[PDB]
Amino acid sequence: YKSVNITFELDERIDKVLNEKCSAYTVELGTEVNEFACVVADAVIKTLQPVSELLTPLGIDLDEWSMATYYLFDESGEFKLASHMYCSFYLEHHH
Repeated sequence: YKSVNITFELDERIDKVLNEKCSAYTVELGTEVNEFACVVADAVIKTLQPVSELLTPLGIDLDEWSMATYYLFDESGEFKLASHMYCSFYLEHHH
């Protein structure tokens, strides 16, 4: 297995909550990064479900977040599992 800690860069209004509440994962080695990204996406949506109505005034549409693909990057900017990864809605990331 690989223990992974995620730094979320999805929306500055909520990233600190995600970093505290749903940042730690254990991933079987050989899991593809896009499969792991679905696990992270599940945790983000599960974490934010109780506040979906409260997030709309903050500019966050949880329905849209539930449809988007989440992208995970190591500190080299690659789609490769690592002890520390970044989660973004964008297709590139700069550590």
